[PDB]
Amino acid sequence: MELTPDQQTLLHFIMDSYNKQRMPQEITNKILKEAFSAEENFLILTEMATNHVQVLVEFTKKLPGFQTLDHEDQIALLKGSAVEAMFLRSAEIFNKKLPSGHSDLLEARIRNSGISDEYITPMFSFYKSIGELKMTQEEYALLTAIVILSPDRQYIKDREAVEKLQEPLLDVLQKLCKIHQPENPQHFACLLGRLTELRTFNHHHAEMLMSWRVNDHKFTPLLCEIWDVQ
Amino acid sequence: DHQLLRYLLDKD
Ligand SMILES: O=C(NC1CCCCC1)[C@H](C1CCCCC1)n1c(-c2ccc(Cl)cc2)nc2ccccc21
Repeated sequence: MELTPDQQTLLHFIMDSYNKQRMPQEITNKILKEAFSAEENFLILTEMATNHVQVLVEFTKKLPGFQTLDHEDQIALLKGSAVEAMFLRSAEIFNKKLPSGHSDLLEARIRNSGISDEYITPMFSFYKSIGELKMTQEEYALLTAIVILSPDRQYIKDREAVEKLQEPLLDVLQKLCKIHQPENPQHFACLLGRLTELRTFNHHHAEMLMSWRVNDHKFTPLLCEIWDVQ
Repeated sequence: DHQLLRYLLDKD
């Protein structure tokens, strides 16, 4: 019923690794501070996204069991979840408590960041869907780990090995949901349901970036490998 | 070839 000693160890351990990320305040601070041109915004995105991938790799490598996976599967897992993890982290930052009105400003800044209207709709649709879940810090971290250790990812040769690693994280997440939100016996399933919506950002991610309202679309060497651009 | 990713996954 309650978390075992081992499950608390895993949770805290995963929480420690997740905290190594760039703090939410840092992101929202710069966005709210001053309106940037679509040019400056695109450059902010690439630098933010490059840092996020670097930290994501270090986070992934510390996930219990990931080191014993086939080297090519390791690559396949990171390459397949990098974009989803980035939008999930954006969702967390977007729905974080800010002073009155600020949330409207942040949303307005992003809406006019230079991103194509074509993609502004689904992105905010997902962001809002996430906010309605009243997720905790531990939930975001677990969900991100679950996203990374997805066995049903492409090019994965040994899916059973990945499954074994994802199971314990799901069990912990499930217990958390049944505790932090006893009133909603659908919270856990609803968290898992957002992951499918999260996957839709994969197919038209490159188009989303290339359609940025700027003249030049330059990315970092690391982003070129992880994303499908340039 | 994903050599940057491969590097980060090996010796940082
Ligand atoms: O810095 C950002 N993301 C970081 C990615 C890496 C993880 C940290 C967050 C940008 C930021 C928006 C404004 C224009 C500059 C770029 N950002 C996005 C976002 C918009 C479009 C794409 Cl294609 C991807 C993400 N959603 C956000 C919600 C809240 C705050 C910032 C958010």
